[PDB]
Amino acid sequence: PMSIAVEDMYGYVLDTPTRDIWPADEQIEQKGDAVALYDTKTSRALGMFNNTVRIDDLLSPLLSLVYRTYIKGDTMTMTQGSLDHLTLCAAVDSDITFVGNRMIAPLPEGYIPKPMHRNNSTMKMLSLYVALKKLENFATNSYLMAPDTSIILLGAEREPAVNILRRFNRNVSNVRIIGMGDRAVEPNIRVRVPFPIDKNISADFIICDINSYEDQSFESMFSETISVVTTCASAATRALVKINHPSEYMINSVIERLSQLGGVFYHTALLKTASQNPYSYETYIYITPIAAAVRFPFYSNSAMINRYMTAVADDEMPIIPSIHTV
Amino acid sequence: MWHYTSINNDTRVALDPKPNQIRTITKPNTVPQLGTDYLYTFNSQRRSHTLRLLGPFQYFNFSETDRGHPLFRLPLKYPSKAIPADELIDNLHSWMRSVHLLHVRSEDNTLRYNWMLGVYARSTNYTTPVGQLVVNAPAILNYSNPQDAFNSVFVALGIDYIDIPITNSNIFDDSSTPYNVRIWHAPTMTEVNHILALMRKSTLVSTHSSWHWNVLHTFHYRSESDMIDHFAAKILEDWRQKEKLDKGALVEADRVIQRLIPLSSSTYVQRLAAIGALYPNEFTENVLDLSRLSTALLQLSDTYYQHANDQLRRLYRRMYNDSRTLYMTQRHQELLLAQITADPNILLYPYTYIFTTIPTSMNYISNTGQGRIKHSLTVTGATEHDTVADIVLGQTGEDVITISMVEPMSIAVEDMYGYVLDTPTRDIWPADEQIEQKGDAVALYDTKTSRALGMFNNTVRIDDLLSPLLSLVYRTYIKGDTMTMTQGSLDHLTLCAAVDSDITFVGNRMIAPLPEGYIPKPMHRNNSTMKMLSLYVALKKLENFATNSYLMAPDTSIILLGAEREPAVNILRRFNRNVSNVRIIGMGDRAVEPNIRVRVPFPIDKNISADFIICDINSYEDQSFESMFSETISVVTTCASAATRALVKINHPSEYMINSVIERLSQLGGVFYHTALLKTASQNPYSYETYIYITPIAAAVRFPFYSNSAMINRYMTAVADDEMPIIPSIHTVIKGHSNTYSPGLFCGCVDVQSAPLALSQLKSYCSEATTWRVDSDDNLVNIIARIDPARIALEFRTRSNTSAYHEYQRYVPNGLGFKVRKTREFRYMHREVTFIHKLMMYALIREQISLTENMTQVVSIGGRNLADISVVPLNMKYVVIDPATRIETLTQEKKNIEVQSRPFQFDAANMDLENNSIYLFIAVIMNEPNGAATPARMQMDKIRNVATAMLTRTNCVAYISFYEAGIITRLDQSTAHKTIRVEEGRLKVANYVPVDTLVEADVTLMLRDIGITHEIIRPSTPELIDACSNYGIRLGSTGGAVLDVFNHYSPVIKLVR
Amino acid sequence: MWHYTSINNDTRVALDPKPNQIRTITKPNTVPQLGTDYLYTFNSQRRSHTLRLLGPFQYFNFSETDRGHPLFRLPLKYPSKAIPADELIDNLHSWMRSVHLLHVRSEDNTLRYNWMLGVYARSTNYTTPVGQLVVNAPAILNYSNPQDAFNSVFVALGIDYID
Amino acid sequence: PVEYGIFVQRGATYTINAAGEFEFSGRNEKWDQALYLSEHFPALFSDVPLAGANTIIAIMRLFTPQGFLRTDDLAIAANFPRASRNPQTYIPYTNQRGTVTNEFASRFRTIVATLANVVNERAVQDDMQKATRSCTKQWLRHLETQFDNIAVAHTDHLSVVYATMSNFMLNFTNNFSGNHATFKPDQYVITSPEGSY
Amino acid sequence: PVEYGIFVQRGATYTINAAGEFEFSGRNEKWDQALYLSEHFPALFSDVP
Amino acid sequence: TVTNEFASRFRTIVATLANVVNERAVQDDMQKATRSCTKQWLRHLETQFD
Ligand SMILES: Nc1nc2c(ncn2[C@@H]2O[C@H](COP(=O)(O)OP(=O)(O)OP(=O)(O)O)[C@@H](O)[C@H]2O)c(=O)[nH]1
Ligand SMILES: Nc1nc2c(ncn2[C@@H]2O[C@H](COP(=O)(O)OP(=O)(O)OP(=O)(O)O)[C@@H](O)[C@H]2O)c(=O)[nH]1
Repeated sequence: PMSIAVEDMYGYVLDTPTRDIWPADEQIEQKGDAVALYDTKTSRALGMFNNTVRIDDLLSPLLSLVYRTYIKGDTMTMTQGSLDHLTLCAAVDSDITFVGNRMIAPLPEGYIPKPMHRNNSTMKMLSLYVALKKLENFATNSYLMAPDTSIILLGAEREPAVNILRRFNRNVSNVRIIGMGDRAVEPNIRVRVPFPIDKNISADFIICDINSYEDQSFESMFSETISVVTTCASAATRALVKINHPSEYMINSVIERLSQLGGVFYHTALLKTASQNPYSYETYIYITPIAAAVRFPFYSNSAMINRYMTAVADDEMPIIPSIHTV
Repeated sequence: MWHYTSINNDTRVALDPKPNQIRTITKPNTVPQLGTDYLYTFNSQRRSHTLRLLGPFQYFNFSETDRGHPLFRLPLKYPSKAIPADELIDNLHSWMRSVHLLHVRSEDNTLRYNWMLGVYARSTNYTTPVGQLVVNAPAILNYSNPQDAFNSVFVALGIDYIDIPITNSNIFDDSSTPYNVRIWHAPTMTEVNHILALMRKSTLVSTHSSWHWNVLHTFHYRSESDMIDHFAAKILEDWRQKEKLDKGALVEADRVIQRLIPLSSSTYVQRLAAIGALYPNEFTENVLDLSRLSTALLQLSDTYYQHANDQLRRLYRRMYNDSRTLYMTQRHQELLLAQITADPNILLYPYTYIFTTIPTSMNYISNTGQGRIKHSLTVTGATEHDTVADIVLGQTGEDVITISMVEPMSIAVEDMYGYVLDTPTRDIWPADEQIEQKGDAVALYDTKTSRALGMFNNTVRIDDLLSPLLSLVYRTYIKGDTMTMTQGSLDHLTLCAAVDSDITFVGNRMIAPLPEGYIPKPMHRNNSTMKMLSLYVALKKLENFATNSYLMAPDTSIILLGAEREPAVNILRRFNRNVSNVRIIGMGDRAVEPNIRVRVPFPIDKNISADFIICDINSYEDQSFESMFSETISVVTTCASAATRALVKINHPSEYMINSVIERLSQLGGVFYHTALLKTASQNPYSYETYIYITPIAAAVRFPFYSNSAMINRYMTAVADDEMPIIPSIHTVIKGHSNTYSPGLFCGCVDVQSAPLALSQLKSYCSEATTWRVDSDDNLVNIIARIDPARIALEFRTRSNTSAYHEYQRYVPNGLGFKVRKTREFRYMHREVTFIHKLMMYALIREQISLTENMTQVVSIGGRNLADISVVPLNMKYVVIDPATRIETLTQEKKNIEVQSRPFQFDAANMDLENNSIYLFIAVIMNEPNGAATPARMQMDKIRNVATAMLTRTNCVAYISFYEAGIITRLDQSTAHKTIRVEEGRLKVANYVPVDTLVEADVTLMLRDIGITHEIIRPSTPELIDACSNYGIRLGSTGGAVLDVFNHYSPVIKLVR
Repeated sequence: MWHYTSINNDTRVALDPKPNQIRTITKPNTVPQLGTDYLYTFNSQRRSHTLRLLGPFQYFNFSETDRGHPLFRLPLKYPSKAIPADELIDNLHSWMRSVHLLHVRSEDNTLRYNWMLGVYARSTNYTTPVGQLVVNAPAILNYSNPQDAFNSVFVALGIDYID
Repeated sequence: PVEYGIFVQRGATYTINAAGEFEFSGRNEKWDQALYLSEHFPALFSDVPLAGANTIIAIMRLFTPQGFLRTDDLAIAANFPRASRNPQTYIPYTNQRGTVTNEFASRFRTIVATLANVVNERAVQDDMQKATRSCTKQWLRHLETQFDNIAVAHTDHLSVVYATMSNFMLNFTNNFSGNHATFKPDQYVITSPEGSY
Repeated sequence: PVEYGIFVQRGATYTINAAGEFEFSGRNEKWDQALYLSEHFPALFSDVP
Repeated sequence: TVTNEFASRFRTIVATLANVVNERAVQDDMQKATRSCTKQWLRHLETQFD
């Protein structure tokens, strides 16, 4: 299990685009490498590590301690909107009022609220929320929605993250925090990709975390994720959409579709948060229109892309950690 | 990521201590700790005490002497609170120290103590032959090879088996154990095969695919239900294990398959085992209720077979009949082959069948935890319907779901104190205009206003809208939760509104805690109270605007007027309690002391005076218009002479009335007063009554008079209605693709199996339908579904009827939600003001589009997600031109839509506008296709280009909405800003970048130099009431205030040819 | 603003639970809460304890056995302060869990349990002819049409009325 | 009376549904032995805890059997007729040789301790003279001694007589599983398609 | 009782039209042998489901 | 019913009178024997009534 400081799990890195053009002859090779990587799937070893080193279990000892200090009354002082505050909201399933600007309200006697139930993708969602507040400003100390501003998390089973975000912004007036996606429970609306044509989502922030359909033709996953990116981009001034298969072809074609959607290129960046599962090759993309005309809109030989692209299907069944006795 | 990878290890053999640790396994020196030695929880709302031991002690047969220990009588010392930790600890410690397992200590490193057999011998006081064996030879518990740990005992005893009881993992649950394990002699595979064959002869017996200690053991159940509970818990563990095996994760589980095999079982166990190998469930991270698991898995089974393809059905039946066989995927068997090649001696369940191909069945959603599902029904799906039968919805109890008329507000505290104000525009008031305006006024008064507008005005009362908010402020106060706020702050005034008591401050910020045993009653606010406080705030704000503390200056007086103003005056007084010398008089008819009772006209002798006035007097209900006129004029004159800063209500804000008020003030004070048409957020949202803020100023006012004002327009446009207002129906039958439904809801319930059909038919009328089941026991799914006209406008363009019915089937039975608690829904839901306004535009345009002749098509430009579709009549073809929209060609073909996923080209030459078409640029020109705000000059260029393109065309019509500049100067004055506010001179509609506004005079100027005929138009009151009554929407508190100004200053440009 | 506009609905028929909810109408698992399950107030300066049940329980004929429950002797434990919330809650909870209305559960979506008649049969320990009717045929409380909910009982009993 | 009112408001009987849960009748009524072959059970023996009825539940816990469920192994080896697919018998008490103290007798001591504080609570409720109270207590102590005397005869001798008789040829039915809450006999019938079973 | 209420709601007696279809009274009323010679039949024996 | 409600009512009445007579007897320092005898008489009334 991890042994990090509280703020340390909210961090993110981002690979900015490098190349100024995307020649069709390059598109052929990149598309071929993409379809080839998709049809054969990624490395079995990388998948084994990706599934064994889950982030939720990695952060469990940390979050539980934040919970255990709270119910025993040990915690009582932190800034509102601070990462310790959001982590407390992540840890405990209860409303957390403040008495004064810094003191936390002591629990009523005989009352110990249950730990918040975080599913695996939750910490990543909070991490991307923080990431979106940060990309908005970067000088920020208080990660808290501006009053009368809305965020809309997407993806299956996003309920805990939305409840955490809501309790975190409880003191902020007029903050919509909608969820969507398949298998959604109320408050989160249940929907499926492609979104119904009538549906009209809109927000000042978007965080798509939708998974790709597990079994489909590559052209199908392509059209699906392109429709996703288009939806999220039209929906909000500052989207953050997951890419499950970050091939150079996929990400660049996303930039192309955005270019023909908005005329001028969007200011994209390849984000990767610290609350993602460490081995994940899935990578977020931060899309946002800007007044300036982007130079070097496209990606090439990017690190975020490379983690996926270099996971070619493996030649040997992955080694299993033996326990020797003799 | 194909081949399964896992580590196989016997957690049970790992658990068994080496003999040297047995003496100190009781933790004799150190006290037991939570999360290590044990874990305990009390369950509130169910009053249960669950204590689970950890480490070797998780597996323990208590002696009757052990249950005679106090630690087990501890739950008896309660209900109800959780057992105190010090007592649970002292007791558990003393108990653990009490146990002393028999053993021999030994130097050899290879040995493990056989904890199971030693504990079992202890629990029976060594009376059983295994017990007396343990006594005369304690060393027989030590073992190096795990199987010989039991073989040595079986051979010493001559027994073929041993039946070990299993205690409940909770040790406070002293009740009959569901089953018991039976270790068998085995050890060759052949002996196992023999015992498995012989267990077919016995009654309620089961096994795992493989066995701990490599020693065959079977379960023997007291009843079939116990077998069902166990089989279910295991099917769940194997589904959850298979979920992460298929995901390629390394897995440390003891056996590749965690499902039970029914060696001899009831029919239900057979069906459970059948459905457990099919792995129907979709992956889920949600918490499940284990207590009803069996039932869920039974219901799932009942559905799975109920709607599977005939080959899958036969496959299920094959498993059901060959229940003794262990069905498994190929990768499972590859794992078994691996573990056999690793340890050849291992015993695996012999009778297995490998699936040559995994079944292709739909994955089932199965969240059995709390919370209703809010489905977003898609318009079309793979399934095609043909003459589906009507799905009647059963009546539901009020226990399950109440249906209040009007959704209560959910605003922030400050948000209800906001106000907007329309300043006067015209510099003169010609008598010829006075004639027309007076005639329209007397005509509007004699016939009264719209019956629908009056119905909404009376149903969506503000007091009930704000009640949940104010009560919460009260409830936090009496429970002592609140304690810090600024004096004079809106939270302070709201607290004074909420609670009927004096509220002293200890220091500048802390509130004095209530004396013990004393809980003050909630303040009794009548309907007009919040409006009065809102106008008080408004008057403090108009005085200064930079103010943070709304509190009277010392030695300053305010005098509220109107009937029954007592609560507001008491609130204002308690609010200003710390301010020295503040008069806060009330007046009006039906006044109780302190408020003086008086009637209009005021007695001629009477001489009221103050630095502030708030008249809220109602007009006499039945009088000649000249009578109400003279009355309200006398009111305005009185209030104006009485105070330097009046705020007087106008019940009938006709242009004639308000302008004549300005005239009377002009001849009263010589120079014109600085009037403004205020409207607070605490007014009832539909009210056409509007306040006027009067105040003398040193400057000579330019444009004293009003004309075409928004505040006036809300009243003036409420002409007497042509049709009795629609009443929100609650439909029960769900006809298949039948157009006829009056606006309302689809509350009701239906069997879970019929739920996919109901959702698939609901989509014809409802954009979204929420569903849930009260419990795992109930077969019914309750469903609510607002009828959205837009969806009807989409779904009836063609006779085709299709739905995601196959997807909805995946929900049954555990995918539709669960909620034991009562839910309330409303005939009138809240929506954002902007959405309501867009609906007003769509109605304003739809009313006209139905009128115009020979129009082959409607073309929306930049109308994302077919947003404009409500406007287009079902027969006319509908083209969309927005890059953001994405549609399958088969869908547009299905609904007669024609989407062009390209940006609209605003250049005048290449803009190929067709003849006989209706173009729609509603709320699109302000923004670039990527969403960034355009400069206003660019918007002018857009309108110029579409006009020039319209110059050549015949019978073409275009609607081009745009925000007007005037609203900016309005919103700079106003304090309301929940959804609309100025941002560096641009208005920021919520969830959108702020956009530069256009000047209407410059627009009509360029439009008239281009020479194309045009009309500027805005949605009116009838359109508001139409959109609200049709969509089931109620205007919000802040929304009612902002809507008049926001709507009037967002004109549609109706170009025509 | 002339013609009256109203929705007419039988709040009493709406109140009556479907048969499947009757087993859990007692809120057996979760504890009762103010403003939902019940509402209570003490009146200072008059020394009175007013407790009103909510939901279906607002309409309830208590059995003499029901008044033998501690919850009704609670006001007797005072004057004068308000009854402590924990005690009012524990008592009301135990009491509600004590009631068990006779009913038949059923698959049909159209049915409502006839809460009035079932409660009344309980309050009289099923001694009255309506009571023994409810006992031998609990299913007679289920009804789809609200009028037949009483007609079926009047005809089974031969009675012209029930007080 | 109060614990009784709670108990009986839960109902005098219960059934066990397919889920294995006990659904109580919710209705006061006398038992008849007819019901013995029915799906119904006397509720006192449910061993299901009930809030506010604890003393009744405890005094009920006094009735739980102190024996064990033997398999009729010798009768099986002999192929003696046995209607059960897995023949069994409830021997009332286990042999207890090595102990200083007889567990059966100690159980009777706890039962008598419980009844002692029960009778005591009643006697102080009814203002009984101390002499009569002391005499009932003396009687109970005497029962404990007498029981400790005969205990070895039961647990260590009579138990084997039971274990043999369970294997006799004509002792063919399963009589009791040792769990009062749930046990019902299997009910076979001879069944003509013509006449009644 | 419930089947009874339904049955007697259909009617305690019926007659037979010229078409031969049964026509139930819809009324609960005690039978008398005065009726045996009438058009009426007791409805219990109609054998109409 | 297993139990006659009228008889049970008489049991509550006799319970009330029992604690009444008891409070009086302890107020007047009655010998335990006489107290026990009045109580026995009341229990007898309950049986007769049942
Ligand atoms: N009394 C007693 N029972 C034991 C002991 N060890 C294992 N058992 C029982 O043996 C049974 C068979 O093992 P499983 O049911 O497959 O294992 P489990 O304990 O449920 O753990 P999982 O299957 O991994 O969830 C379990 O029901 C245990 O309760 C022991 O040391 N003492
Ligand atoms: N015991 C009992 N009485 C009931 C039940 N339902 C309705 N009543 C009584 O029937 C009577 C007739 O109904 P109303 O008096 O008109 O209705 P209400 O309960 O007073 O409600 P409102 O008239 O809307 O104020 C009321 O006095 C109720 O107390 C019930 O389920 N049980």
